[PDB]
Amino acid sequence: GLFGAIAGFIEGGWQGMVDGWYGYHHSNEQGSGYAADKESTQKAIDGITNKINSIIDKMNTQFEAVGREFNNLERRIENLNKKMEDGFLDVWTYNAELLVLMENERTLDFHDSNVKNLYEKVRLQLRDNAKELGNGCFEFYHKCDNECMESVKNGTYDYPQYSEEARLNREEISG
Amino acid sequence: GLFGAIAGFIEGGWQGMVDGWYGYHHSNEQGSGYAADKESTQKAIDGITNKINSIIDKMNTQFEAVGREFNNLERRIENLNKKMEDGFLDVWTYNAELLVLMENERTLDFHDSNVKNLYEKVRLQLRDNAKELGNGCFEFYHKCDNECMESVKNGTYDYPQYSEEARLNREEISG
Amino acid sequence: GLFGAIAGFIEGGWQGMVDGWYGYHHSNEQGSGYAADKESTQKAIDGITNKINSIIDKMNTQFEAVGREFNNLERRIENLNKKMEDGFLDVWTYNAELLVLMENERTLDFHDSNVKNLYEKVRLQLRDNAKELGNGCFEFYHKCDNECMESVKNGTYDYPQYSEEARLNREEISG
Amino acid sequence: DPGDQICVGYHANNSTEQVDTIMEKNITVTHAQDILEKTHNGKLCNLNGVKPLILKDCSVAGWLLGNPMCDEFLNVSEWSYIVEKASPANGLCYPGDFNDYEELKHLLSRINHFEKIKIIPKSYWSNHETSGVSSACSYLENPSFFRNVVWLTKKDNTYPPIKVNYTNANQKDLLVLWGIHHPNNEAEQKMIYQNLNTYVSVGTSTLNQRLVPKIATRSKVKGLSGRMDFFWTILKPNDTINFDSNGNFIAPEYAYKIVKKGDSAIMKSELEYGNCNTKCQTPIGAINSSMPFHNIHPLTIGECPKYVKSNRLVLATGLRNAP
Amino acid sequence: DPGDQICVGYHANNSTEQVDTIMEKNITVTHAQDILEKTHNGKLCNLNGVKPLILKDCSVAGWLLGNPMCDEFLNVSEWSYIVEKASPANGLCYPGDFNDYEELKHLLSRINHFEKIKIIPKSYWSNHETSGVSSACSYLENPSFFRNVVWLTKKDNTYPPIKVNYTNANQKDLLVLWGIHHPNNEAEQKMIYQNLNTYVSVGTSTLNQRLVPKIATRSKVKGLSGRMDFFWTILKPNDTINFDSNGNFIAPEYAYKIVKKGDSAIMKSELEYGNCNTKCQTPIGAINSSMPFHNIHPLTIGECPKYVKSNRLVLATGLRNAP
Amino acid sequence: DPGDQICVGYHANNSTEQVDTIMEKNITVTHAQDILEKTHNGKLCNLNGVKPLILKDCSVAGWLLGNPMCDEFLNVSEWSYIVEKASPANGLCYPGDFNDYEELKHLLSRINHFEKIKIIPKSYWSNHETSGVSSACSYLENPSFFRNVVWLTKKDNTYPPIKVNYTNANQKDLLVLWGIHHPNNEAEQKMIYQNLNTYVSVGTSTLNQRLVPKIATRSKVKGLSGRMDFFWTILKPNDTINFDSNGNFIAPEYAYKIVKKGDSAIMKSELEYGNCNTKCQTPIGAINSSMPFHNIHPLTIGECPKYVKSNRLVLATGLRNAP
Ligand SMILES: *[C@@H]1O[C@H](CO)[C@@H](O)[C@H](O)[C@H]1NC(C)=O
Ligand SMILES: *[C@@H]1O[C@H](CO)[C@@H](O)[C@H](O)[C@H]1NC(C)=O
Ligand SMILES: *[C@@H]1O[C@H](CO)[C@@H](O)[C@H](O)[C@H]1NC(C)=O
Ligand SMILES: *[C@@H]1O[C@H](CO)[C@@H](O)[C@H](O)[C@H]1NC(C)=O
Ligand SMILES: *[C@@H]1O[C@H](CO)[C@@H](O)[C@H](O)[C@H]1NC(C)=O
Ligand SMILES: *[C@@H]1O[C@H](CO)[C@@H](O)[C@H](O)[C@H]1NC(C)=O
Ligand SMILES: *[C@@H]1O[C@H](CO)[C@@H](O)[C@H](O)[C@H]1NC(C)=O
Ligand SMILES: *[C@@H]1O[C@H](CO)[C@@H](O)[C@H](O)[C@H]1NC(C)=O
Ligand SMILES: *[C@@H]1O[C@H](CO)[C@@H](O)[C@H](O)[C@H]1NC(C)=O
Repeated sequence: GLFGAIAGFIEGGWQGMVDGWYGYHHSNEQGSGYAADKESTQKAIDGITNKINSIIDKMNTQFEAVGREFNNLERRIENLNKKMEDGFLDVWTYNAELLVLMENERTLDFHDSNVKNLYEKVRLQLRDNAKELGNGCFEFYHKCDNECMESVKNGTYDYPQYSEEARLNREEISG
Repeated sequence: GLFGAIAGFIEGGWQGMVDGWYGYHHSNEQGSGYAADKESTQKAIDGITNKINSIIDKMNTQFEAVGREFNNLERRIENLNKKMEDGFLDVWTYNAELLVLMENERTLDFHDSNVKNLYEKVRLQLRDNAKELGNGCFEFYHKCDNECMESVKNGTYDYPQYSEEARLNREEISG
Repeated sequence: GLFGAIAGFIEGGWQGMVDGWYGYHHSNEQGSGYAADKESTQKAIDGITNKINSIIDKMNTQFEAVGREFNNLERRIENLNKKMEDGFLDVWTYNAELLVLMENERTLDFHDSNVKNLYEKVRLQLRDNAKELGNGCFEFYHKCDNECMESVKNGTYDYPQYSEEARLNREEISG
Repeated sequence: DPGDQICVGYHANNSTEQVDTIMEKNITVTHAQDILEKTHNGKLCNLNGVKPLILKDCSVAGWLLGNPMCDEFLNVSEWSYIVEKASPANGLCYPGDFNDYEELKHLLSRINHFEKIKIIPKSYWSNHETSGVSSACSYLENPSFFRNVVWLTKKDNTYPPIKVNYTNANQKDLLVLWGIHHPNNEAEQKMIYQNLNTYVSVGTSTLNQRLVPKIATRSKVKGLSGRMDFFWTILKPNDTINFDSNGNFIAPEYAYKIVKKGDSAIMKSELEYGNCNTKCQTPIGAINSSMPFHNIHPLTIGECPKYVKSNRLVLATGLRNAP
Repeated sequence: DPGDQICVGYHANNSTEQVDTIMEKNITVTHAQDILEKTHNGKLCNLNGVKPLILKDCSVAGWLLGNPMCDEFLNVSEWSYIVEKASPANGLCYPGDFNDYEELKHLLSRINHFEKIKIIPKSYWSNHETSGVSSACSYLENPSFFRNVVWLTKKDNTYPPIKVNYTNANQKDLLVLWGIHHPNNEAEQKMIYQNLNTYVSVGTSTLNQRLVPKIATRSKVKGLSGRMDFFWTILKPNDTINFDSNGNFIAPEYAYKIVKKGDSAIMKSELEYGNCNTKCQTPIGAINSSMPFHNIHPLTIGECPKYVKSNRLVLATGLRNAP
Repeated sequence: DPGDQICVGYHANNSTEQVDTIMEKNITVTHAQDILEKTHNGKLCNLNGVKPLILKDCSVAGWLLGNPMCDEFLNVSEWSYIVEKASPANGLCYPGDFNDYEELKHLLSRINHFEKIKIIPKSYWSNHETSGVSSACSYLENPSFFRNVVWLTKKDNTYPPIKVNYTNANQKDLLVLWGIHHPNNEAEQKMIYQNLNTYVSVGTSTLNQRLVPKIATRSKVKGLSGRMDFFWTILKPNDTINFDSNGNFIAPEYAYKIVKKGDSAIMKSELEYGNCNTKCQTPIGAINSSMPFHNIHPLTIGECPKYVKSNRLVLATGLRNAP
């Protein structure tokens, strides 16, 4: 991992999630649930998709071979012709094999960056109102539930609304 | 964003800043001000500039076409000649279009990494003497002003000099 | 640095470490010691090594020149032959010089990502039981020593075993 | 005591799909897209609407000149492409050379519609014999000759000077072929043509050719020691071809109207006709694919993917799938 | 209560500039650099100091041999490059072929300074007529001939064997041209040259040529049925060219001293002279640019950027500019 | 009060090694691997087991035809590659041309084992002289001739028509060479060959050649004004070559059996033999390397790295080494 997220501090992935590539798993007083982020998973579909089409488009024009005949006193030009055609075929074989290798790697790290960007988005909202266990998960100091969930997600998260409750629960452990 | 900074947790940029690419905006008891970092913005000029010149230099030697004539019983070599010249032109058109695409992307993410590297540099200094609001901004627990500003910036930041004052203001909210 | 670690917040490296690329330096009540991580340094050897071999393999088949002779009324084909051979030589010279430049950069940033991924792995374990000084180093609130060291490293780190002791030392400074 | 939780995580499945990277091979992944086409129908199909010309055991020369072992092709008209064997057995039945043969074949790969027309009927040759014939160009074990060109020999015991022309009154380029015969000695020369020192002349608005037989002792080919050299030109609309000869002239009877030019190819293949249809043909099989790349053969015709030499090309689309 | 603040942020402006990426197109940006040059002056200019040779309606052959429709070019000396039309109308005024023409044109693209010199004056031909002439090579509706080569015909009623040489007493390679005439029949042959079976021989230290007229009946071109074939060689310093002939010889009068070799080109263009200056010329216009790339035409001469087929090439320099 | 600590850091050393990047040059690094080979032994070595053929001051033609200045090479048999100078001085000692010379040289670069064999002994020529000789092909200041072909001249005062054949009773392709002489005038013609209007004919199963001497006045080369033209063919197993001539025939005596085909090359180099061994040879020196790339010369033979034009290629392996 180039970003430490996937197979880093969120070791293992979720067979449970099916709706998409990146998402959440909550746990409240109501119950459980895997939930796939949509806004992030979609911009990763739009990206990877534009990638495949541009890989293909930059390959739509490249060298095409055509059969030629040469007689037995034209060995020199014949060979020149063989070299030229093998030459371009080797050049475009290098070009495609390398493009795929280079973008394959960028694709994986792109995912790793998307996971870390989602985690950080949650973390930067909650702040002191919860604890980072270091496993891709936060323990809420205050109480969160099946509409407090849909608040961190869509970014619509009124922090002062829960700010005070958490502060006492937090310091209760100390004193 | 590959680094979550630009259009991530520092959503929106500053029309106000003009002196450079990356900088600050303070707010003290004196007043306000946008201030562009110089040391970071310059090493991003030196970088992007060395990029353009090396893109150009690796292109200074490439295939050049020259007109040839062939008579009407030389259709085979004529065609070989047409293929060879279209071939190299297509190869260098692929090469330049792809180089630009690949480096364009690296250039944008380079900026995103520069912004996050600046933010983190500030954060790692201040530590507990201030609060990260999660917007690319820090609320000072203690009091900072128009020379306490020029201390976090140039890295010359005497932490113990303000260490104690903040600790009380911080705990005053709890108890 | 694309990742802010190397020559970022861990300014300067260690002449002391010899066993490997990435590691630690502890300081307990017993004594001192540089210690190289093995699991991370090895997966960086396996990576960089697979890189060199694949750079070489994608180059194992490319254009080879062969001498041809042409008489004095064959200047046209002679020139076509000169152009074709210079053409491929220039193409593979571009290809190798650019591959090296592009991967060289990725190699350096790969290291920078490996250092930051190691730091974060330690940080995410310790949490509140220690303090991040912002220099690539943690000050232990509780007491750690020559077997508490080999616990953070191999990931085998019983957090509750030291959890309580630190909490008092931490709050002793405040109250 | 433990309370509420929110996790951040990422998709996983039961995929064995693998992709490659510069720093690590065989990385297992959730989703991947293969982009290399690796299969063909092993058949020679029509190309869109149009049937190829499949020359079987004939060569282009055997076809155009009308080798008796090729009467099947006496009347081809429209083809999408041409298939010829590596080493076809029926070509120049009478031994010799076809001048500028490869240039002609190349021309031929830009043409897909021939209309054979009679240019000079045998009835014209009132004072020469038209029945020159040979065992090397035999049909059913009795001696014959090229169906398209005619071997003139002396009538009675005289071979009068020939002087015939043809004007291209069409709006299509015309392919005309002719030839000359090289005898083995002066006796043989006199026995066939009476006249002893001969020439063949051919003129158009651009061609100005003079040929002369070359006596010499040669090794036998198909039992024969004589030789025949063939030539071709393109006669443009409203131009006139002129032949003069006093012996050894192998005259044209039929010529070929070029009615349609298009893209085409002469492919080398041992395969037969497959009675099938495609949009993309290679010498070893047709391709039916939306892949952007293929690796089956570099010589293709039609709307095709790009040939690469790779045995494998697959892009990662999804993410690292942990065990 | 709220206190002091420090923000971390990034530049923005009012830029509509866009750049492209593999994963996303048309990304709006603060700063970008265009690197593709897309404009030319549509003119054929001088190249640095030097004026091109613009052949107008003449071909290289018409120029070198001295077609009467080309007297304008009788005396060119120094050029930067050559411009010729796609299909120039004034070439070989008398119909026929120019042997190894493309090889000569290729040679010619390495040369930029000719000095025409008189090699064999008409005054030499005391026992032959020099006034061979024709309507196809006419000037003002009265029959003329190539200004640079001379049509020898019989004087009185005899054509004595010709045997003249020229020694290259210069230090510069010499381009000499000559030709032979193909009559339509023996009467015509006798009427022009008296002698009936003729040859032209040409020898240097490396050339050993023997030519012979070829009678044949040909279609008319410019009303004419006869033909003239032309040849050229490079005579090196201190070598001697030797011509022998007993008829049909089209002799050289002028030859061309190669005084300077340099890079040059023969460009195909319908344009006229533009009376302007440049450092980089294409067949459709000159280029004035510091861009590293251009996309106007692949055939250029001078100090030029690199040709690519792209319609757009712009590097991001700045960062993503949010709305 | 301060307590326990754990640091996270990274390796460093005393390395001056530098590598390059697109955004920054000359970046100092801890570990780097050079991959460009930049040295050669400046010698022409054997290639694996096998000694090259080093032609010294002879050309391929001089060797094959047996120029007296080349007796050293009369008997070469097996070579790994061929070295020839840019401008060898000993080639065609008698002036003239070698027909299709470059095609022959190209053939020759696919061959590495010749066995010279006597095809027609001088003893055969009982009614012709075999002692045609010249000062231009002299040995020790007394006139000689090519060791491998024979200059037939009239015996007594008659030159009878020649008619000899050779059948290829081997299982190896056979290289045969022959030639014709161009005299300066009819007197000279009669003095050497008696017969005045001559021809050389050569026929195989595929070749049908007729040559005729060409009189002409030519400039002197090596004092001589006459010329000799040489020709070659490949005679296949079980085929027969047939020569007829009534004068000017330069007959084959020896011919070359092709016993082994392999990869080989004709390299241009002024160097001498180096008495050394290698697996990879260039015209300026051998290469001993495991590097994947080299930059010494593009024309190599053997198991070699890849040629690039770069003066430097080094991959970063380690990390940025801070001062
Ligand atoms: C990668 O997987 C393929 C398919 O199983 C296998 O043939 C190959 O050996 C693997 N790579 C390595 C390095 O073993
Ligand atoms: C063709 O030949 C006939 C006589 O054989 C002649 O009258 C006629 O004019 C010729 N046609 C042309 C176009 O020369
Ligand atoms: C080509 O493949 C498609 C499947 O994508 C199939 O439906 C079609 O019938 C195939 N064409 C032929 C000619 O077999
Ligand atoms: C990108 O912008 C250009 C210029 O306005 C436009 O022509 C093109 O359609 C845009 N791209 C897409 C995918 O619409
Ligand atoms: C040129 O010809 C003259 C006589 O026509 C002759 O005397 C002279 O030697 C010749 N020059 C050469 C170089 O042969
Ligand atoms: C080329 O462009 C420059 C502007 O960069 C201009 O000053 C100069 O006059 C131009 N040259 C010509 C010949 O017009
Ligand atoms: C990089 O180092 C080399 C070797 O010392 C030196 O020649 C070159 O000038 C350096 N690069 C620059 C930009 O100075
Ligand atoms: C070779 O020549 C002899 C007589 O010179 C003849 O008898 C023999 O048949 C010839 N060989 C061939 C293969 O023609
Ligand atoms: C080639 O180099 C190796 C060192 O890697 C050396 O041992 C060997 O002797 C060299 N070969 C020759 C022929 O000098």
